[PDB]
Amino acid sequence: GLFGAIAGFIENGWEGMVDGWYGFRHQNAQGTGQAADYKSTQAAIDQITGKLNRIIKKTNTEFESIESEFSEIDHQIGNVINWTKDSITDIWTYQAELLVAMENQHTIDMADSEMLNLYERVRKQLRQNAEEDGKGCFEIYHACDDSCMESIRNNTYNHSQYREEALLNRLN
Amino acid sequence: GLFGAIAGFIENGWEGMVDGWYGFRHQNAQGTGQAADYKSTQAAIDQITGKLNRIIKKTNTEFESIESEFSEIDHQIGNVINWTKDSITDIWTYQAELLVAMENQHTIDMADSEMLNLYERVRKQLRQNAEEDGKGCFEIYHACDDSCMESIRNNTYNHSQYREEALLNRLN
Amino acid sequence: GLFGAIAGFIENGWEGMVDGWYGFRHQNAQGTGQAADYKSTQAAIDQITGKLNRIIKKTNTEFESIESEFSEIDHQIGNVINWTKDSITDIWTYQAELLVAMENQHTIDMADSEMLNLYERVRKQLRQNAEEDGKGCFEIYHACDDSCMESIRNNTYNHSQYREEALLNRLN
Amino acid sequence: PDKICLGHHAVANGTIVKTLTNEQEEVTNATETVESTSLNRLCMKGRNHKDLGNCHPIGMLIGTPACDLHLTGTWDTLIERKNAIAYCYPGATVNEKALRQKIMESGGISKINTGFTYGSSINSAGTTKACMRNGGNSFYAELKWLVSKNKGQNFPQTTNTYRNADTAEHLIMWGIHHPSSTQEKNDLYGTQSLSISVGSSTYKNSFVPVVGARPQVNGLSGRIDFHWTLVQPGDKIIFSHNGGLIAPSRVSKLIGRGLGIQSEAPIDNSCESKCFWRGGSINTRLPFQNLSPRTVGQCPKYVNKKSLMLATGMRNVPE
Amino acid sequence: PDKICLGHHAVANGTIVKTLTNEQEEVTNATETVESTSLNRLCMKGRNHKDLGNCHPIGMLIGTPACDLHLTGTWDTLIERKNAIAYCYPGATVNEKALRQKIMESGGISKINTGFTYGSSINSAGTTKACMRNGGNSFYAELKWLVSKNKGQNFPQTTNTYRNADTAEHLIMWGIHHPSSTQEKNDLYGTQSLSISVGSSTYKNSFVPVVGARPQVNGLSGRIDFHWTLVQPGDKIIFSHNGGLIAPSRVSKLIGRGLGIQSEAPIDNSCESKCFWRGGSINTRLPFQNLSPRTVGQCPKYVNKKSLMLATGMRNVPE
Amino acid sequence: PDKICLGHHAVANGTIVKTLTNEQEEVTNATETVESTSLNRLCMKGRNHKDLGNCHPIGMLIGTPACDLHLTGTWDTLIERKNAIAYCYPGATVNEKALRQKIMESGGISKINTGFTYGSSINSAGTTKACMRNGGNSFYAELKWLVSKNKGQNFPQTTNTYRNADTAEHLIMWGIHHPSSTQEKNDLYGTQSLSISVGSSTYKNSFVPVVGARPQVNGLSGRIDFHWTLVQPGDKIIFSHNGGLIAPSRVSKLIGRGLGIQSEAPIDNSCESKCFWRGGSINTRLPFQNLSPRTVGQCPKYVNKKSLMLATGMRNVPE
Ligand SMILES: *[C@@H]1O[C@H](CO)[C@@H](O)[C@H](O)[C@H]1NC(C)=O
Ligand SMILES: *[C@@H]1O[C@H](CO)[C@@H](O)[C@H](O)[C@H]1NC(C)=O
Ligand SMILES: *[C@@H]1O[C@H](CO)[C@@H](O)[C@H](O)[C@H]1NC(C)=O
Repeated sequence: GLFGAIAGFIENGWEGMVDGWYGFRHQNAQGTGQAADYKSTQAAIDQITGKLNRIIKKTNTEFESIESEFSEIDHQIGNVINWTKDSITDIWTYQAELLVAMENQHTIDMADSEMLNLYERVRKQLRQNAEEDGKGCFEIYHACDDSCMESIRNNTYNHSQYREEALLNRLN
Repeated sequence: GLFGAIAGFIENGWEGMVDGWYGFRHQNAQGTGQAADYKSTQAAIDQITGKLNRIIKKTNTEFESIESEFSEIDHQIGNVINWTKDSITDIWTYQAELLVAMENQHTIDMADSEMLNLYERVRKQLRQNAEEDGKGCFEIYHACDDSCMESIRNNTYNHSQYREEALLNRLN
Repeated sequence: GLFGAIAGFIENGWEGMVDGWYGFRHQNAQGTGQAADYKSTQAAIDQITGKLNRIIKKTNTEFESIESEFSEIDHQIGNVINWTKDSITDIWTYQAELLVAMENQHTIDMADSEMLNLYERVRKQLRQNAEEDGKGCFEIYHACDDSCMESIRNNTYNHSQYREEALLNRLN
Repeated sequence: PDKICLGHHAVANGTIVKTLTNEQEEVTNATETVESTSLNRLCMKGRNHKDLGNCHPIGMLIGTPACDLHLTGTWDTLIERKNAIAYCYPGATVNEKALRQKIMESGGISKINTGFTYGSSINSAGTTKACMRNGGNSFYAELKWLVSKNKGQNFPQTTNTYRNADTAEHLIMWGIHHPSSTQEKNDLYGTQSLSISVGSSTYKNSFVPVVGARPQVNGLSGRIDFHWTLVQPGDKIIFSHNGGLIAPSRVSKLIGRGLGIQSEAPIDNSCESKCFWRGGSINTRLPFQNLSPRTVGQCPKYVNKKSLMLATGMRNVPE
Repeated sequence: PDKICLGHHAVANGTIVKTLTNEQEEVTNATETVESTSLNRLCMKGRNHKDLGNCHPIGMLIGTPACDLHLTGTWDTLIERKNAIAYCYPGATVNEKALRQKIMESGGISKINTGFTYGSSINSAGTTKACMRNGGNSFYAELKWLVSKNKGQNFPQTTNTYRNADTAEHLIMWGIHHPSSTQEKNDLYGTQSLSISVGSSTYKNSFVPVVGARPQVNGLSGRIDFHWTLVQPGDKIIFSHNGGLIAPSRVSKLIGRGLGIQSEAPIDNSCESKCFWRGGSINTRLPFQNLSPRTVGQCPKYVNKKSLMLATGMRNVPE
Repeated sequence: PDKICLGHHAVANGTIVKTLTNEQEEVTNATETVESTSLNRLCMKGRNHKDLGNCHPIGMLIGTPACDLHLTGTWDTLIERKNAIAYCYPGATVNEKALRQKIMESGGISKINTGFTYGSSINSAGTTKACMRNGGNSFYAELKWLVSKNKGQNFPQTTNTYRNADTAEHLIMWGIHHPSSTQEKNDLYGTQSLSISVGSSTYKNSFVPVVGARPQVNGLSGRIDFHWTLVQPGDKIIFSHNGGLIAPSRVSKLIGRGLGIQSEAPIDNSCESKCFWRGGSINTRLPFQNLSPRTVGQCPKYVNKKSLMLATGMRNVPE
């Protein structure tokens, strides 16, 4: 896709993650865990809600009848009405088809961009203490306990604390 | 947003930058400074100018009156005219709303992409001589005076000139 | 452009790449190489084909004549027909212009994204064994023979096999 | 080393949607934009409405037997039905489509007496088996079939004048009797040359009864054709006639505006709706519908599509 | 160091397209969305069609000489040509536009005999130099110019009745003769007052021949005006007349539906198409066309644009 | 380490716009796409215009006194005003809407004499109090009220012919007088039954003056109803009458094309415009407008919107 994460470098989704749209899975000495990210999930939901509020809506124009259900119309005017209504129906069918196709494309790519933005945020936090594996994970070159993992998810991880240890392990 | 820079990893804009849309702030031993980037600024402006040239126009189709302002219109044909004109008005109202909504989404995301492209250009220029702080700045691990800062802005910075000094400071 | 690669950090296209849309050139001790990338090429082609399948199409609606080619139409209804037809023509002319302008913008940007996604896939494969030159190339800091180059193109390159050699050469 | 992995959710059963580039794109969730279901019921909650039943709108103005409960009233929504009876005695209204639309656009009918009276040589109480009321021969309630008191004699030269004393325009209707045979014509109106002229400030016309052979409709070959005009405030309309006029005893006043509905569905006062069609009501929040191109009120737009699914989620990439 | 470079293709000669932000964007390839070319022929492959030539659709119902080979038929496509002939004797049809469109919407015409017979006082074989057939005076094939057998004598009071025994509605036509001079009126119908009455269950009307000075059309100041109605299944229509009726010997039944085309382009049975206009056929898969806003069939939408190129490749960045 | 920071501009107070996902999106700058303001004048610079004032277009053809300055001329733009006068003597024109439209699509009017003459027993100079000119009783300038010179005497049978000797179609109008009483009818035309007939190669009709009681309009119970047709190049149109014809002394030729405007706004010869409506001129470069769905010329499209702001900058993220 456009931003290369969803159905891209991230191989697949997680069916187990029912408490959010995007999140973290980790592995440290204490074990493994899963945690959704609220800000990215909310950013995607809010944008989709915005679309629904604009799209799930009808005009306030009041129309009245120009075609008699229980009686014959005039021949000349009846052909004009049929031509006009079919022309209008072709326009609305086309516009609806384009609307939904265009919106679906943007929704899919928007969701992709939020996955990437979370990935980039984490990359930039970890600085020189981790490396990308190419599958959406970061291999962290120092011990990172449940507090340390929490700080990465919380956006309060300070790289300079672990830098000397990380660089020694990275350079070997 | 889509590209993660404007209202993303860059915390906010600079009200003090009045000579361009995107630019640089630096800090070295000599002091601080500010300069706009011409190419990224002009790229964004040119694209918006293109949108305006396309959108700010009317059709050259000549229409004549089918409704009398000052006298009666026939009952049957009059109802058809009101139905048709209101149907045409709903189409144009809907099309105007969608055009501007779609274009505004693209304008915002385009501007975001130009910020990111400038950031990416600088990142690749600096190579192994700098690290990203996560807020849109590059911490440069060598003495970079006004001429050096100018070379980064001019796209004439040669990383290999400072590489040895920077790897000493980055990796010890 | 929107993803910064095509007409961006990649200076120009390759007229000599006739077997695909995206690909690799390389240089090692053994020789100079060139090869198309099938996955990215096909991803772009499939998406363009999908657009063509949607766009190159008509409505199934069958329209009959409401204007006589050879005799006079009625005066009032003739004016209504002319107004309505010209109104419909203005809508379709507008919809056609918008559609193609929008689709063309997306096609160009989608193609840009597939180029960047290939670049990023290679960046993440090479890990700490290569550095970006800023022009779309990766300088590889170990001997990478034809089999090694194939492994990169095949997405089976293992960075840890060459890491020692690469880090010693990178740090000098 | 330790590891932190980034990812996105997925579901077991994803939904297919169409994009600009892909006809079969699987996403985590989607929602319909084209309404397919209709409520087989005229939802009339919050509307002062009038179900006409077997009464035809035009029958309200002339007073057909089926329309006796609908001769006056007020409403914001008027409901017409299939095979509604306008004419008991065979005939038709000139400019009928326009008149029906004016009634279905209105929000009520009021009736005003013409004050038309007739000399003793005229019988103004002509009736027919076609227009039955209370098990006996009758006529259109707002009109009078004027015939000669004595069979065969010349119907007298008569003038009747309605003045609109009101501030709003009034709708006046009258009929012209076209006899089946010369025998019937002479028995009712005499052997004289028949002529009927109608004249106001904004309207002028003349009519002649026409004898001619025709097939029988509900037993009868004769015809009563109706004509109508609008009498402006303060204007008068003068009828001059010597046989053949079916004269109004009252005129109508159309009041305000209302929504005209043509449908076969039954009324329901337990639900409110802003969109109606032949089959019933459309209570959807969705922007489009595929039930019918013929709708009235505040409606979603008609499209030639079974379904258009809007994506409300990312690409579904299951495990 | 060794190196691997990423890149994309380019072409020597790119194509210019328009985007949201740029009027002059070079891409590697593009394709046209607006059809600019037409085939100068009517593509009739897989179509059972009728080219009317110099026969006008109304002439098919009344039987003008030019339409003798087009009095009956079935077709899915009916083609009308410029300057087609409807009337040999001077005149016109009332509600001509509605009638022509009904014929051009049909998928064929069948003819059914009225079975009208006339007494020995009526000469039903009136003819004119205006309606030539094989170098001899003739008349509309589907009607009969009824006149008095004895020159100057009064045309008798006649009744003719047509009953529709079919399950479908039948279109019936008749003419009214309006003589040029009083001496001609008297010769054909007599000195009596002339009157034509026509009545069914769904239609009625009355007509009076009018003598009056007019200019000559095809040498004649007289006129025959045509009238028409639909006789419903089971119903009957009655003609009562005493001089001046041009009576139908047959009625028409329109069958099914077909596509009416008005065009000057020649038939081509080797070409197939769904879309037609005055200048020929539009055989394209493209969504839009700039040939004409007046088309019939299943067509691309008309747009006021010479070209609209859709990009089918990336930005072209040559070396 | 030293540092270089990348950033973008911002403004103290941004503008709110709508996007696909956000109704309250703040950007650095934006511009309006829906025009809200009109010029309250008819911008007539570079146009040969005629402001009709209180002259109705149909009055130009019949020559109502209000139209004496507008009986002939040329123009590319014709301006009609509210409450313009067509009829001084009470009455109406049959097919008036089509006629008004034809005049309002024209680029000028020329007048050609019919040449009709009348015998010594006809008074062709009938005038009326209702049609004042030069402070005296008069009549429609392009017509003649024909009556018997001696009161009570039968109006003589008369036939007049206008031949179109031009190469383009001419438009001919005439009136039929419908008297208020039998006494009036007898005084003007005599006791004979009255009949008017009109015949060309392309048109035929007959008319009968209707005597009937009517309310007074401008103090007159009589009525003059107008009829019209096009006379093709080279054709004759023949009038046969014996009382009741209001005869043409001239016919009209509509010349070329022009833009018809119905407006309440005054003329300004110093500004140009291509788009006009009731309230004046629209000289916007914007694609949409919310002034009126009724416009003429080359106009922005009407939308039901107060404002639609188009972003001309990035997201505003202030300090
Ligand atoms: C790359 O893939 C091709 C095709 O499967 C294969 O022939 C080749 O051996 C592969 N090269 C390496 C180095 O894995
Ligand atoms: C350009 O695009 C069209 C439509 O997709 C295609 O048929 C044509 O072969 C393409 N041209 C090239 C050179 O690939
Ligand atoms: C918006 O841009 C236009 C054109 O550059 C300019 O005239 C206007 O001052 C700008 N608006 C603001 C608030 O600066």
